[PDB]
Amino acid sequence: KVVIEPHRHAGVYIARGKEDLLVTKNMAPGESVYGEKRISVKVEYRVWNPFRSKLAAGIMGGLDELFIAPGKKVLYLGAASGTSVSHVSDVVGPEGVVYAVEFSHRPGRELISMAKKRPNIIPIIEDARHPQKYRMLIGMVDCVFADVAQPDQARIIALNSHMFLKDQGGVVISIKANCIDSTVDAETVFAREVQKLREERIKPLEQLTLEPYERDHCIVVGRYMRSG
Amino acid sequence: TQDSNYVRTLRQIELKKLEKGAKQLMFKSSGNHTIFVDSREKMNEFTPEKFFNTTSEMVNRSENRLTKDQLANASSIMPKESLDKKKLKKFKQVKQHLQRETQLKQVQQRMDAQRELLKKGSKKKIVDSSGKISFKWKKQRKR
Amino acid sequence: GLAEKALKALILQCEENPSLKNDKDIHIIINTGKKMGINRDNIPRIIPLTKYKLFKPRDLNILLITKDPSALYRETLTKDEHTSELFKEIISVKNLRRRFKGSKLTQLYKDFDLVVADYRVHHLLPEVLGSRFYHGSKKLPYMIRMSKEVKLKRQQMVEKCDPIYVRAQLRSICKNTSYIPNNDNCLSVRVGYIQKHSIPEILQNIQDTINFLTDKSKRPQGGVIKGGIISIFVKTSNSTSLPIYQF
Amino acid sequence: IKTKKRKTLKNLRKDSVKRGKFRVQLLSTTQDSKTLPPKKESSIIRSKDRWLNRKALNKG
Amino acid sequence: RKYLNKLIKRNSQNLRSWDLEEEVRDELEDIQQSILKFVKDHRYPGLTPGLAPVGLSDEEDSS
RNA sequence: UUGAGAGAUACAAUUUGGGAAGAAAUUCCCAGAGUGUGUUUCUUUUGCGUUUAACCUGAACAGUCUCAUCGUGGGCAUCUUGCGAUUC
Repeated sequence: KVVIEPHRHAGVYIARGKEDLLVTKNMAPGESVYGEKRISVKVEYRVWNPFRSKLAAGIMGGLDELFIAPGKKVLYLGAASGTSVSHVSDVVGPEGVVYAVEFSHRPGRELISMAKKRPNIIPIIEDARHPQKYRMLIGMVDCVFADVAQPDQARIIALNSHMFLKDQGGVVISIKANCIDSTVDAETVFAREVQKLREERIKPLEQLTLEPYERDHCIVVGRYMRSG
Repeated sequence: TQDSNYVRTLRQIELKKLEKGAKQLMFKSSGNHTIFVDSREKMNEFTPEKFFNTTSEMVNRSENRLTKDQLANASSIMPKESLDKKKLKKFKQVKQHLQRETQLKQVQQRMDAQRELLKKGSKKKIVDSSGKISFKWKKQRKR
Repeated sequence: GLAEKALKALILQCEENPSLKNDKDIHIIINTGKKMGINRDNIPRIIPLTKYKLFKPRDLNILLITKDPSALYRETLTKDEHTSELFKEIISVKNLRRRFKGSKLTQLYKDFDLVVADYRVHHLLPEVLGSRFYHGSKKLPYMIRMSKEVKLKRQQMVEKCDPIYVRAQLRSICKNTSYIPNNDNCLSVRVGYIQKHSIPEILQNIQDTINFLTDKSKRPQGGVIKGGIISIFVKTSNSTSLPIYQF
Repeated sequence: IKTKKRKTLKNLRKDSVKRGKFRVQLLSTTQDSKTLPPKKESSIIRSKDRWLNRKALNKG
Repeated sequence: RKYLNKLIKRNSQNLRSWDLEEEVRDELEDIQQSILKFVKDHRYPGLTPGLAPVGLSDEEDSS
């Protein structure tokens, strides 16, 4: 009744049924996080909403080289409520793991409850701005996702670039223009940001605006290249 | 007051069904899609096909870009006339629901102002010169 | 050419026959196969001629019938230079029902040539007019939107007029002709005068009429033919049928 | 003629070709970015100097 | 070669027919935008056939 | 009817790159790109004329008493035929 279609990236499936949908192979079946539904074909499959998940806005926004895969290790700076990060745990499946970090304590309790259920997420509940307090427990991540509304994204991501990035690695930042500056134009603020990362050794590749989901958010996909 | 209650109840009903619709739905994206490179000759020589190594329609699709090597509907019953009909049916249902919601909230607001027009204070009737009828209360704090 | 020979036969028999001189028009009657849908009211819908005109507003005597007060109607239509010489007489409905009774109505029919009334009073018009005008279908009054302005729901209607627009509307309805929609298969339509133009004008007339009535578009007026047109007979009111175009 | 070759100076100088839906601009040179402080803001400096030499004071 | 591209093209046909639409997707564009954002009368219907669709030539011309 | 620039274009011709038929020369699917005039949208400049403009604010509806609401009756069907809205 519903058929699947695999995506460019692993773990990502487009479900062609009564309506097309973005779905991921579940880790554990019959258990909800934020009241989403399900679909099976037996294999159990979990939706994302491109509204409530920014990376979901990326995948159906279309990004060529996302540096996620099953058997790897990803960093997630900004996992409030744990939704997209539990979903990223889903897409890296059993073998890979994610290190999520967070600072505000209400999504702190929410994410640590999802950590009680799901194993592949390992949570760090600190302010991101001093990475010594988690270089005691994290070692040599592969890829990095950064959705933090603070304006010094370049400083904090360059800090985690010098500390944990795998060489020739993959990094994805999200940018909210109406949070960093809130007066001027989107591509302008974006060019300034990627100038910052270029001076901070991160070689970008592409960026993309999330128009019919978000209000002037974009995402920048780049690499860490010959750098320490 | 009971009338305002009933209309409010049906308005929330339609709102929640619209939200469950928007949650179960799926749209398509169209944003600024930039790509960096290092040479201006290689830039002028860039071709999306010769970068993604996919087909015509796979290039032109953005929500799904699988390479040809990764490519390496029959159960779906009449996709020419039926499944597009059902997609359009779901989206038209959601549009209908939104329009219904707007109508309901309009009637609820008019009824709510009329219900507040009955309590207390000193009222004053103005005609907004576009042709609107409305009120304005005197500067008078109630006890 | 068989059509043209038959038309020659009709006009020469019209010359010889004593009764046939005393009626002076030509009607094309069509028999199709199927019965038509819309019920027969008495709103004569118009049909255009493309190459050949028929009649002139500066040639016929005209009656206009108004809304009630008719004051600005009469004075403006009388005084403003595009309709000063056009209408023989303007009159309102209430004034008409007061003024003419019985034999006076018949005298009206004997005297005036073509009648047009406002659209907003056509629906009531034949009741004061009776059925002496409504014998058959010749002198059926038309309907004309006077002010070029449309009444929306829940808004007071604006009164105005323009001699410009009404003169164009009369020149259209007097240049080209009109038919009546029925339910039964057979129908009739007046086409042309025996002296005002000639046989090629009549054949071109018939071609444009059957083309406009066969065309699928313009549906409120021109999509009147359902099924196939079997045959066309040319006849006067008192002549006989001449058959053309039988298949 | 030479007007269109002025525009082709713009053509050889420009850095953005659109390919329908997509768009490609390239990375500015390291020595430029490192050994120049970046360019000024036309709109802001124009605004401030317009506010200085407005017509409301009869300068000149 | 042509065969490899043929297997590819078969796959492309499958994907294309699953996904694509023409004017239906345009109607969907209408619905999606609005979701993510002639002489008649009101009371007299006999007028709209009974009228005369007047001609601008029959207006501007003076016979 | 002072300049500059950016974008959407319509048509006219021009032209890159993948698939597909091609003995071949050539042709068809697609994603395009530039040029000519025309249709503009917006940013900006230049001169000339001008010093207010617009909205609010206090004791700002009301003895020809005002206003809300429910009801009763009448015209307007030659039409404001009246929406849980306000026909008069």
